[PDB]
Amino acid sequence: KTSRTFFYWRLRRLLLEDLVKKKIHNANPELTDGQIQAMLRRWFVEVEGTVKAYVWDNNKDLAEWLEKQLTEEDGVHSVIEENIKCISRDYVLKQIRSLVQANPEVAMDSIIHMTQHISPTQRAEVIRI
Amino acid sequence: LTEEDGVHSVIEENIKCISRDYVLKQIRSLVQANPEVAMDSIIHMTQHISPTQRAEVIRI
Amino acid sequence: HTGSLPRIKLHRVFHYVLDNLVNVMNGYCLPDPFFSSKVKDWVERLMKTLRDPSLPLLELQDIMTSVSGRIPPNVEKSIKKEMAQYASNITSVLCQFPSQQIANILDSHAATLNRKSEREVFFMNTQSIVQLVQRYRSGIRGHMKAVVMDLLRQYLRVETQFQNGHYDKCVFALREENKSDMNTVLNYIFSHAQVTKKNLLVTMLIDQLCGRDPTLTDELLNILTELTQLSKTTNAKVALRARQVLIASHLPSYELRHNQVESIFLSAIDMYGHQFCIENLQKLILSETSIFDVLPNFFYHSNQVVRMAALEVYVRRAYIAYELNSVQHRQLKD
Amino acid sequence: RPDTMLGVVCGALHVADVSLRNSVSNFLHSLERGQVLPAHTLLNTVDVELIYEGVKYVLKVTRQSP
Amino acid sequence: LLEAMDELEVAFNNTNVRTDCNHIFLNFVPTVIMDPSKIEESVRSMVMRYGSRLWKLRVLQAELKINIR
Amino acid sequence: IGMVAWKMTFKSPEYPEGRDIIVIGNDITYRIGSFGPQEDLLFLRASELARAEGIPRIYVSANSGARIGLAEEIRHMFHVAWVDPEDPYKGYRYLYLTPQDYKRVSALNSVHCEHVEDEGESRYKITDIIGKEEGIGP
Amino acid sequence: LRECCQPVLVYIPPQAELRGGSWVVIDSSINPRHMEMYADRESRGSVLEPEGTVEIKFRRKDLVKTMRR
Amino acid sequence: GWGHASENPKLPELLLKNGIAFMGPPSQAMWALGDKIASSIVAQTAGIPTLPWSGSGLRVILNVPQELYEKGYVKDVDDGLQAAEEVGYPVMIKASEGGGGKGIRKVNNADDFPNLFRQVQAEVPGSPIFVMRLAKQSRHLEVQILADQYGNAISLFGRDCSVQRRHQKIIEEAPATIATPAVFEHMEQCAVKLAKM
Repeated sequence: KTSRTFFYWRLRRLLLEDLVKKKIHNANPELTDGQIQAMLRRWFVEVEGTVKAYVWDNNKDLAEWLEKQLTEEDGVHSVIEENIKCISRDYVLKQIRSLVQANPEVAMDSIIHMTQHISPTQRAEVIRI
Repeated sequence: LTEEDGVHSVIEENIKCISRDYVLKQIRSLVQANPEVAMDSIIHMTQHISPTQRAEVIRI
Repeated sequence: HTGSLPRIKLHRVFHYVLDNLVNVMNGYCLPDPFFSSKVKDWVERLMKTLRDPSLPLLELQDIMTSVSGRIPPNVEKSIKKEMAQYASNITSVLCQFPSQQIANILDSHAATLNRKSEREVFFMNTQSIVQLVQRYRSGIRGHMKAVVMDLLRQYLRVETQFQNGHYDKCVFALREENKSDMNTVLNYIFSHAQVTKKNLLVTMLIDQLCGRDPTLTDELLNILTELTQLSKTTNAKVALRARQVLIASHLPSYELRHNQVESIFLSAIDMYGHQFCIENLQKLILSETSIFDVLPNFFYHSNQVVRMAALEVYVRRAYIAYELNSVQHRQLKD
Repeated sequence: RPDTMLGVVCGALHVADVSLRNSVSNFLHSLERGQVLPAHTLLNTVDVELIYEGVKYVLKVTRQSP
Repeated sequence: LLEAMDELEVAFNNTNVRTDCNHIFLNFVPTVIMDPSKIEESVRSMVMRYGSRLWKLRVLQAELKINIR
Repeated sequence: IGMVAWKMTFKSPEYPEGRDIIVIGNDITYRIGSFGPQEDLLFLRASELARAEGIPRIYVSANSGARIGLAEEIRHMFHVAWVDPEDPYKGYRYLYLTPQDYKRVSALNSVHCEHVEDEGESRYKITDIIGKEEGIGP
Repeated sequence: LRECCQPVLVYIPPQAELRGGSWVVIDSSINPRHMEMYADRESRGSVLEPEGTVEIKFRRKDLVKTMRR
Repeated sequence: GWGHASENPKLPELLLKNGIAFMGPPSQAMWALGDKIASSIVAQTAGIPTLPWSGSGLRVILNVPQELYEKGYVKDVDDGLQAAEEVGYPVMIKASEGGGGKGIRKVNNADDFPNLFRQVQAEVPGSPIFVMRLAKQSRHLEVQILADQYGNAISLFGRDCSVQRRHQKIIEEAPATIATPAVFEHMEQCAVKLAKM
């Protein structure tokens, strides 16, 4: 009798988690199906306060909630948006670091072009280090 | 195909070169989306022939 | 008649100093000027010690010591290895928390266990570890932003509902914000008494932060972009200080601009007897940028040219008014 | 019996708590009923003047944190 | 202005005489490019935001310069 | 468990320097070669290593499919709540355990019951049979 | 079914049944990331339809034993 | 008596449902008054002050509704860590069905909290958990109440149970000479109001 009401929100919610993990996975393709979930649960539980974790088992409420984080642009809700970029930066960061480790000869020529615009103070920072 | 770990042909050097060349463009390309990583990348990037390599940037 | 009395873990040094600070910085009241001494030790130790990656070892120690048991060992032996090799790889330049790695391993055993509700011992094991990383998943760094970002908004929430029109009519909105109880009201009423003291002090949080902000973060700049709007006599410098933040993103305010004059100057200057930076000398004297901060600091730097160059521009930057018909550097006794 | 400076200190905090007792009790009047009290009455800053042996004990007591 | 007015607040506190023709002198020594009359509105908005405060401060005289072209 | 697997290396005419295969097989003497969790798990997981290198998987199939079973602890103690015990053909409502007897499996996650009074006797209606034997379920 | 990339919630409605191969081939295990299963008060699922479970579990013992106790 | 079913509200429930008397409050009153969360809500319903907890302000023959009741407890470890921060450390993790010092853990910092919550779970499994502010060292006083089935509830005198060693009540005293005469008239009536209500 009431399974439909339940199932609608449930199916739609299965999708949002799937939808966002593809976005994180898009942010970093090497990521496994499983670990993204923990990150998601943690990002879910973290943003709303660890206190709002329990809400996760309510299909309907999260449907309403996830969209506001994703949908409300340039608020204080663009947290996950900032967060997914970090993994993208981290995965990207790993590649730049990794390629010279794998390919140190590329470093010298890569840096001159890579370093070619940054602030002059930052040019100063390379000299200090 | 048959001589594994043998002597390579002219193009074989080239094929490694495109592969080597292609990885190099990615770091260049990678900074384009995220140029802020460039600067911090240098300390990490320099681990090869480092004192000469730091010098080359200063000359330029 | 008179009397004076001299009369008086790193895991806690972070947290403890902060707990003292949130009572300090909720708006308790500052007794004297002398406070302005107290915060520098607190806050440089904090900012510097919050970057310091020897905190997480004690933070992964301390939760995981009191929850060493009740644990599924597959996930535990993997994670407990990697704290050990958080510890081995510490003091590296490129050490970040292995959040997904520790998280994923648990999700190896969440992949098989987590579908079953068999899990309330496990719940406190699949939560307690994800909560360790939850302080620190985006490193000390997203969080060290977030936390200072939260507390600044803490100052704000209390003090924004408080004043919107005038104190008297507004207190009924305060009365009505917490109609049921008034204990929350008491910390509220108590907090806003020393706002004017508080207001300079907000700058402190941002001040050493902003010391190396200059390209920080939009979600933050959003919160920051709120700050320029502050519309009251007392909070008008502070409001304007957002602008000081908003500009230094261009033109910075720390040792890097000490480096910038160092950089430009040593690079620009000929460092032969010619020393022809006349355009830059007039650029010093027709400088959009103010160049009295460090340039005076350097015309007595250890570098004989920087003596010479910086020194004569300082002369010239003094006497921009008068007419100079001769200026020769001499180099005497030695 | 006490040690003078503890005496002076705990003195200060005895007088303080008492001064504080008033300030606390003054809060409970105005806010329970809803009177919009002026900040000052809550008294962190306390001034205790305690003359022992004619030579005065000079004190202030400021509530610094709950 | 607030820092100054804090100092000058101390000036009230320290000694009171009913000061009368208080002066603010600002020398902008850089050389920007702009027009004069929206600048005049700019200084209007500036001085106006503090109203009674000026009368407490007893502000009667103010000079700035700013080089323009 | 009812499944065995090995890695094999041999030199063959087609691969004179050598080739690898995986051989998996049921043992029809062990549970008519049925597929218990251990049989499924060795086979699956053995293949997982095989697949990593892209190399072939050989399976010897002689079996009775997935493992089947019932909870032994209950067989010797379930009771039938007959419409009338003195005549079974008047139908039964449910199966049950006496309360002392229930109070023993109850600690052990064997069945789920609720206490009930019915037809004079006090019964523990079996709602789910969980089964101490691992491997006989979905 | 292995290639599905978005949520699948499976529900066995009342008085229906799904057995052995049909259950095996639609279990959520192939893609736990994306499959989910739901059951009605009136649903059922097993390795084997009744004759074959029974065929194994309808040896001498079960008829006599069940009457005997 | 104490322990076992002395705090199990089902005992008078089934006994009353079966016409068997219970020499103690009935099921409804025992849960709504024996359980600290529910009792604090009842105390709040009676207008009696309670120490700061997740359910300050809550109120509604009485029944504590799950929606009102659900604010006083911390459904999981996640809900607990948040509750502890508002009041400010040190806090107490307390099993709401715990009697005689059963199901109680002291928390000094957020890092120790998860296990202390886990200890309470292991100590009292199935019982909801709440977090409350640990008051400063004060006097712990008790009022002995006696109420009939018609609305008459009285005060006699009190007992001091401030004196504890390793969570055991060690010394008791009767009367409470410490309180001010004016304060004592109010204290007798409040204890009586809660029972009568």
